[PDB]
Amino acid sequence: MVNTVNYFKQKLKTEQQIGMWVGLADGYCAEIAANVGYDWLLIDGEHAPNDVRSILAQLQSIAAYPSQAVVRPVSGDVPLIKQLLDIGAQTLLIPMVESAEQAELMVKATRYPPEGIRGVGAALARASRWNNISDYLQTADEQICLLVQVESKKGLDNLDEILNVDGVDGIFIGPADLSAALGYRGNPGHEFVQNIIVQTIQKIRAAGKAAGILSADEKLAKQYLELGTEFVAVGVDTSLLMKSMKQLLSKFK
Amino acid sequence: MVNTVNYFKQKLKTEQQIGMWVGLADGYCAEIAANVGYDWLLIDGEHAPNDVRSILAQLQSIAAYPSQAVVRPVSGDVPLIKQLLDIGAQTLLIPMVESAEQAELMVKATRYPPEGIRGVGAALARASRWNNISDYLQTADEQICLLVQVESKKGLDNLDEILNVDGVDGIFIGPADLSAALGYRGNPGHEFVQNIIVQTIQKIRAAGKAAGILSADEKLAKQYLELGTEFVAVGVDTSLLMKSMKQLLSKFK
Amino acid sequence: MVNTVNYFKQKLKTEQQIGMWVGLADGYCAEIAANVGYDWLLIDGEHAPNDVRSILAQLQSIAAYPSQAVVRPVSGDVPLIKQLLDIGAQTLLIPMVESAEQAELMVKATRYPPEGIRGVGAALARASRWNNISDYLQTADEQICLLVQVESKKGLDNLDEILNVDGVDGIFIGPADLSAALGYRGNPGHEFVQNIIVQTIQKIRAAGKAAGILSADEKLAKQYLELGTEFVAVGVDTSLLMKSMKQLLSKFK
Amino acid sequence: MVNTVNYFKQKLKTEQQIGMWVGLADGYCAEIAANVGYDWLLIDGEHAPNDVRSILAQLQSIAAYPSQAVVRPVSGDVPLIKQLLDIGAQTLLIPMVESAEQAELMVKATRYPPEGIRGVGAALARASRWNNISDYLQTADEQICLLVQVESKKGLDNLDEILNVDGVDGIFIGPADLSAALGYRGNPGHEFVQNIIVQTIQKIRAAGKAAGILSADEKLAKQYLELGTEFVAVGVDTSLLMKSMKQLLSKFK
Amino acid sequence: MVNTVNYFKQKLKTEQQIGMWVGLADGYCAEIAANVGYDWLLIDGEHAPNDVRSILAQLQSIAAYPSQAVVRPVSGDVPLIKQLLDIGAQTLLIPMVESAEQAELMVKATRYPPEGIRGVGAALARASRWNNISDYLQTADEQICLLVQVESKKGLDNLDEILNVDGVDGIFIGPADLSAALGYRGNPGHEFVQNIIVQTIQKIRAAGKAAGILSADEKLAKQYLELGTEFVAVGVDTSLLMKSMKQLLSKFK
Amino acid sequence: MVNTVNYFKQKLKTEQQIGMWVGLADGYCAEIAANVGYDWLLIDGEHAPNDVRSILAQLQSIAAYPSQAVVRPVSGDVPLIKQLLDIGAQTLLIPMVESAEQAELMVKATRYPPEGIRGVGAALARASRWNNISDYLQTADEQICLLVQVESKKGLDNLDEILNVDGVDGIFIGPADLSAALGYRGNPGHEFVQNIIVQTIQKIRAAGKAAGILSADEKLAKQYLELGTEFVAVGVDTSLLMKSMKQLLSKFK
Ligand SMILES: O=Cc1ccc(O)cc1
Ligand SMILES: O=Cc1ccc(O)cc1
Ligand SMILES: O=Cc1ccc(O)cc1
Ligand SMILES: O=Cc1ccc(O)cc1
Ligand SMILES: O=Cc1ccc(O)cc1
Ligand SMILES: O=Cc1ccc(O)cc1
Ligand SMILES: [Ca+2]
Ligand SMILES: [Ca+2]
Ligand SMILES: [Zn+2]
Ligand SMILES: [Zn+2]
Ligand SMILES: [Zn+2]
Ligand SMILES: [Zn+2]
Ligand SMILES: [Zn+2]
Ligand SMILES: [Zn+2]
Repeated sequence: MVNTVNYFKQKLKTEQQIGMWVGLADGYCAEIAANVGYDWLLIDGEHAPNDVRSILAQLQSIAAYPSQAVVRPVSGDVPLIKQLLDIGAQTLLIPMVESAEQAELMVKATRYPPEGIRGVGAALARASRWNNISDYLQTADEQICLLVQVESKKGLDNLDEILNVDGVDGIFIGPADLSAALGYRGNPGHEFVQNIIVQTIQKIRAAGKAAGILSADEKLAKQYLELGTEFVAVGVDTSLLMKSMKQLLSKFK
Repeated sequence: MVNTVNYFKQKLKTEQQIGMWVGLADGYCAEIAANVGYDWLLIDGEHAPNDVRSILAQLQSIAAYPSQAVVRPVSGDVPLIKQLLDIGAQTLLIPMVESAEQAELMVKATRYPPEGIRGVGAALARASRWNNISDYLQTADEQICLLVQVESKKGLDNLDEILNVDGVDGIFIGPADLSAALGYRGNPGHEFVQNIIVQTIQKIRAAGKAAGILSADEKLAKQYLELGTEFVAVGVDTSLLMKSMKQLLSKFK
Repeated sequence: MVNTVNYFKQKLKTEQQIGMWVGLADGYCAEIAANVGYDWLLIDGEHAPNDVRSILAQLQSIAAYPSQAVVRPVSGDVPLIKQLLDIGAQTLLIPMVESAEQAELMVKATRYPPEGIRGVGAALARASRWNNISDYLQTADEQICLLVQVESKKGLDNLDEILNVDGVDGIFIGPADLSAALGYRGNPGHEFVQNIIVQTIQKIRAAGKAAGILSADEKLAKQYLELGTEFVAVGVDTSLLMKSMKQLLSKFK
Repeated sequence: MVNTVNYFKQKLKTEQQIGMWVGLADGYCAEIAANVGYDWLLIDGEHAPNDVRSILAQLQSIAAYPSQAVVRPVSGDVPLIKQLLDIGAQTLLIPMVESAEQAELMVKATRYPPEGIRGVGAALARASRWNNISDYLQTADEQICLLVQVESKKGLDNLDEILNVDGVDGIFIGPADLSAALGYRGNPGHEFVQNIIVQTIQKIRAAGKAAGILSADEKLAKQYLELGTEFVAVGVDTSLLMKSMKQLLSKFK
Repeated sequence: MVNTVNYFKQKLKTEQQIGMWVGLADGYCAEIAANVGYDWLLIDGEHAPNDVRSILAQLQSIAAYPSQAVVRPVSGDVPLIKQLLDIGAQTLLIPMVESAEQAELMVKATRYPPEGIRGVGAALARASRWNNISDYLQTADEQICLLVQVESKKGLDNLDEILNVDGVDGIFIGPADLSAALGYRGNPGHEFVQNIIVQTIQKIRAAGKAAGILSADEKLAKQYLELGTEFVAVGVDTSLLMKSMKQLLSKFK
Repeated sequence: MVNTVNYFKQKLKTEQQIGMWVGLADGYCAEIAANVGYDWLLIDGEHAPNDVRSILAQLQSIAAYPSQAVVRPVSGDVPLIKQLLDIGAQTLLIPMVESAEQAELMVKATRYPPEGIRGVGAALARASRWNNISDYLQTADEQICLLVQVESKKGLDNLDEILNVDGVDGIFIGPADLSAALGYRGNPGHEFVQNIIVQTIQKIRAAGKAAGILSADEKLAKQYLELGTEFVAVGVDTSLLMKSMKQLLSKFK
C-alpha cells in the first residue's frame, strides 16, 4: 500500500476548498457529514467533546468518502499531536498560535527525527496501516499538512514572524477568539474586526501561505472566497442541526 | 418522589402534540433535539442503531427538558418492552401491529401482574428511580401510554378490532411501511394511499382513540393537523442534518 | 489450560452460598462488588440495562476474584443463552419458567449437540479462552449450571413437573414476580405469599434440587437459610448504593 | 449517489472468494483485517460478542477497503435482519437454517413489501446513506445477498427443498455445528463427516447455488476450493491472534 | 433560554451546602446519586477514571435533578478547563493550588477574553445549549464558580496570597493530600493536622471566601459545619457502595 | 486484602522476563494476550489509541491471569501518572526520558508525599481496591516499579546521570525512536545503531539497573537475552495479527 495522498494539502495551491465543522463528536454523525461532498471536514477536538478514541472513530467513518479530514487538537500539545498523527490524521489545525517559536515547535511535532520530534511508533499506528504502508517512515512527512490559528492580539503581533516559518502550510483566522481578544466578544461582524481579518488574509496570501477561516454567514464566506482564501469552512453540524429543527418547529409552533 | 407524570398521555385528550423523530442514536444528539421545544421526541429503536443502553442514555439527556420521550422498540417483543419500561420509557410505539390479539398482548406487556405480564423488578429500575418513587408498583400502570402502528394491509384488515382494544391509547399510521404494503413503495403521496390514510385517521378518532402519523411534508402534516390528528411527527433529525448540510454546500458547490 | 471449575455448581450440594445482585450494569461497579467476598454475584440481564457486551465486561472484572458469576438473561431465549455461554457465563438463571417442556428446552440450550442445541463456536469464544482450553468441547457441559425461576401461578402449577427435569440444578423463587402474580404486588412479606414460598422451598429440596431466593429483608433471608435454602441473595447493589447515600444525607438533612 | 454494488453477490457466479472470520468484535480490529486483501470478511454476530452498534462500527471501518462485508446474525430473527440491513449490511449469513419454509421467510425478511417483509425506514438508514442514495427503495433488493447455513441433520434432511428456494444465493456448511450434530463433536476431520460435506457441496453447486464453508485447515480449504466451492473462509482473527502469540512465546518459553 | 443559574455559587453566601463525592465514573451511577437530594455532587476527574466524555454523560444525568454539579479536573490545566466549561460544568474544583499566580491563572482560565483566556467556541458547546442560550457570551462569566484546593505545605505557605485573589469563590481543604504533605499520610484525624485545618477554615472565612472540605467522619463533618464551613462533602459513592456491601455480607459471613 | 505483589518488579533481580506489546487498545484483545503466558504485557498509551478508561478495562481483563501489566503513558506527565497509578497500574514505562532531573521527577510522581508528589486519593482508587487494601497508603510505594526509556541523543548524553537516580528500577531502550534520532530512521538493524544499543545495555546492567528493549527480530531478541537484558518484549499484537492474516491469504492469493 502507498501512503494515503493528502489531497487537502495539494489543493491548498490549486483551488478553494469548502469545509464543514464536525462537532457532533460521533462516528455515525461524522459519516452523515462525509456523504454531503464538502472538500474538508474539521473534527473539532478543541470545542466539541472529543478524545483520541472518538476522533479515531470519525476518521474511520470519513475514510470511505472523498472529504478530507482535518483534526483540531485542544491545544498545541506535542504528545497529543503525536497521538493524532498515529491514528492517521494527516492535517492538523493548531489553535491559539502566538509566535514563530511556537509555530516552529508545531512543525517539528509533525515530523520524524532527526529533523523533527514526532515520536516513532509506526508498527502500532493506523497512520502506517500497521506497516501495510511498507515505506511509511520515509513517505509520512510529505503527506502531513500543518495549519496554525491566528486568533489573539499576540498572534496578530507575531503574524509576519509566523508567516516566515517553513513548514506552516496555512494560517487559519478564528473570528470568535479574535473578536473576543479585540473586545468585540460575540460581534465579529463589526467593521473594526472585519478590516483586521481582511488585512490578515491579504498578508497570509502575500507571504505565499494558504489562508483559512470559518463563517456561518453566507455573505462573509463569499467575501472571503472572493479575496482568494484557500480553505473556508461555511457551517457547523451542531448549528445546522439545531437551526433546522427550530425552523421546522416554528412552522407548527 | 411521586412517579413522573406522563404529560404526553394526558395531552392525547387536550391538544395536538408536535413531534420530532430521533434517529441519531446518541445521548448528545438527543439533548440537542430536546432543547428545541417539540412536544414529543421519538427515540427510534426500530430504524436507528439503538439498543437498551443507547436508549437509556437518550432518556437521561432528554429528562432535563419538557419534551416527552416516546420509544419505538424494534418489534412487539414482550421481554424488550419490559427492558424499555424499566429504564423509564413511559410511552411506547409498537411497530407493525396487525390484530386485536397482538394489541391486547402489548397492553398486558405494559402492565404489572396480576392484570398484565410486565416483569416486576422495581428496585433495580430507573423507572422507580431505584424505589425513590416509594409507591411505584401501585402508580406505574397509570403513567404508561401504549401506541400501536397500523402500517400493513393486515393492520387495516383488523383496524376496527384493534380500535376496540381497551388499553391502546393511540394508533399511529406508518406511511412508508403502509405505502410499500399497498404496492406504492416510496410513493405515499399518491391519492390511493392518502385517501386510505385520511379514512384511517377518521376511524381512529371516531372510536375515541388518539391518531398519529409522521410526515416531513409540511403540507401533508398541516392537512393531518386540520383533521384533528392528536400526535404528528413533522421531521427526522438525520434528514434535517443531511438536507441542511447539502443546502449549505449547494450555495458554494 | 483446563476448563474453569464451576465452584457455584459444586457448592449447591456442599454449602449455603450468599449472593449479591449486580444491577449497576458496569465493569467498574461489578469489580467493586467482586472485592467484598460474596459466594456469588448475579449479573442481571433482565432488570438492569445490560447487553451481551456489558455482561462480558462484568465477567472480565469479576474473573480475578473468588466470587462466582451467575447471569440472568432477559428471557429463556435460546440464541441469547448461546451468546452468554460463549462469553463464558457458566451459571444461568432463567426467569419466568412455567413448564417441564420449557425447563427441558433450557437444559438443551446449555448443552452441545448431539444431546443439546447449544450452537458450536468454541474457537471464537472466551468460554474456551479461544481454544486455549484445548478439550473445551468435551469438558464444557460438565461445568455449566442451569437455574430456573418459579415466580408465577403457572410456575407453581407445574412445580412437580419442573422438579422432575434432569439438568435443572436449582429452582430460584422470585418474590417480586410471585407476590404480584398472587395479587399481592409490592407485598411479598404477607403470610399468604410467605407460606407458599416456604412450601415451595420444602418441595424443591425434597426433589433433590437446590433452592434459591432473593430477600433484602435480613430476617426473611436468615429464615430461608434456616430452612436449608442452598443459594440466597441478601441484597442489591443499586438498593445498597441508594439507601447508604440517603441514610448519610439524613444525618445532615 | 447510486446504491453500493454488492461485488460479493456478483462474484458468486464469476470466481472463488477467499474469506476471513472477524470475531474480535471491534471497529479497530475489523480495520486491521480490512487492510489484508480478503475477498470477504464475516462479521460474526452469532459467536463473537457483537450487537447492532458494534457491527455498525465494523461496517464503517471496512467500508474504506475493497473487502466485502458479510454479517452473521445470532439467529434467523426477522426484526434483527431488518436492523442489520438498515445499518447497511448487504450480505447476510443465517445460521441453522433447517427447512424450505424457514429459508423462504429469510428471503422475505431481506426484501421490501409488497413482495417481502423488510421494514421500510430508508430516511434513517446508513443503507440509503440517509436518502443520499435517492432511488434506494427501488434499487435496494438487487444488491442484497442471502446466504443460509446447513449445519444440522434437519438441514441435511431438507437440503433439496432449501436448494429449490428462489432468493437463497448461497448455502454455507458449518463444520463445527454439523460434526457435533452427527455425534463427532470437535472432530469434523473424520471421513464420515467429510464425505457428507463433499456430497453436500456437490448437491449445492448442482442446484445452481453458491457453496461456502469455513476451514482453518489449509489442506481441507484447498480441497474445497478444488471442488469449486464459491466462498471459502480460510481462518479466524481470534485464532490467528492467539496462535501467532503462542508460537512467538514458544521460541523463548 | 436564559443561562442556567449557578445556585451552588449563590448559596456560597446564603447557606451551608452538603455534598457527595461521585467517583463511580458513570452516567447511570451519577443519576442514582442525583436522586438523593445532596446540595452538590463532585464529579471527580482527578481520582476517578473520568475523561471529558464520561464527565459530559454525568452532567447530562444530573441535569434533570436539583443537585448542583461541581467538576474536579485532574490538574489546573488551562485547555482541560476550557473543555469542561464547554460541556457545561459551571463550578470547577482545581486541585493542588499553591500560589496567588496559579490561582489568578485559574480565574482567567474560567473567563472569556478580553479579561480572561477561556477559548471561545459557544456555537459547539452544551454550555450555550448550541446558542439556544442566545446571550451566552455576555452572561456566561457570571454563572461560573471557581473553587481552588489548598492541600500542600506550599498552598498553606501562600494561603493569605491565594485568599486575596479576586475571582476565587471558595477554598477547599483536601485532608488526604494535606495530611500526607504534613508527614501524617493516612492520619488526617491527628490533632496536629486538625488544628491546621480549623485555623485554615477560620482564615478562609475571615477573608470573605467560602471554605470547603470533605470528611466521611460524621463527627468531623459536623464540627466543620459548626465552624460555618460553606461547602462540606460528607461521603463518597465508591466508599458507601463498598462499606454497605461489606456490612451486609458480615450479617451472614 | 494485602496490596497486589508486583512480581514484575521482584523478577527484575531474579530472571529474564519475556514481554508482549498490547496496542489493540481493547479489554477483549488484552484478555486474549493475557491467556498466552507472557511474563509481562505492555499496555501502550503512547502509540496505541488508549486513554485512562481503555487502560482500566485492559488492567481488569489481564488481572485474572499471571501476566504482569506494564503501562506506557503518552509522556512523563505527572497528573496522567497519578491517574494510571490510581486505576492500579503498578509498573510504568515513561517514554523519551532525557535527564537525571526528569528521571527524579518521574520517581517523585510515583511516590506519596511527603517524599513524593503522587496525589492522594486511595478511597476512590482501584489501586487500593476502594480501601479494601486497608494499609494501602503505607504499602503502595513498595509495589510500584518505575521504568524510563532512553531513546534519543539527549538520553544517551545523560545515560550515566539517569543510571545514578535512586528509584529508577529499569532503563528501556526504544530502537525505533533511537535509530530515528541517530539519522537511521526505519533501520535500527544497522551496526552503528546496534553497537550503541549493546554498549547502552552493558552500561545499564553495570550500574545495577534492569535493562529492557523491544525487538520483533528473533535473532536480535535472543542476542539481547544472551547479554542478560532483564525485560525483553519479543513482539506486538497488532503486528502479529496483521502478519498472520497476510501469511494466510498468501497461501490462497
Ligand atoms: O513504541 C513504539 C514502537 C515502535 C515500533 C514497534 O514495532 C513497536 C512499538
Ligand atoms: O428481579 C427482580 C428484582 C426485584 C426486586 C429486587 O429488589 C431485586 C430484583
Ligand atoms: O461459527 C462458528 C465457528 C466455529 C469454529 C471456528 O473455528 C470458527 C467459527
Ligand atoms: O419509521 C420509519 C421511517 C421511515 C421514513 C422516515 O422518513 C422516517 C421513519
Ligand atoms: O472554534 C470555535 C468555534 C466558534 C464558533 C463557531 O460557530 C464554530 C467554532
Ligand atoms: O480527593 C481525594 C480523596 C481522598 C480520600 C477520599 O475518601 C475521597 C477523596
Ligand atoms: Ca474516552
Ligand atoms: Ca450495546
Ligand atoms: Zn478559536
Ligand atoms: Zn413503519
Ligand atoms: Zn422475577
Ligand atoms: Zn455454526
Ligand atoms: Zn486532594
Ligand atoms: Zn519509542
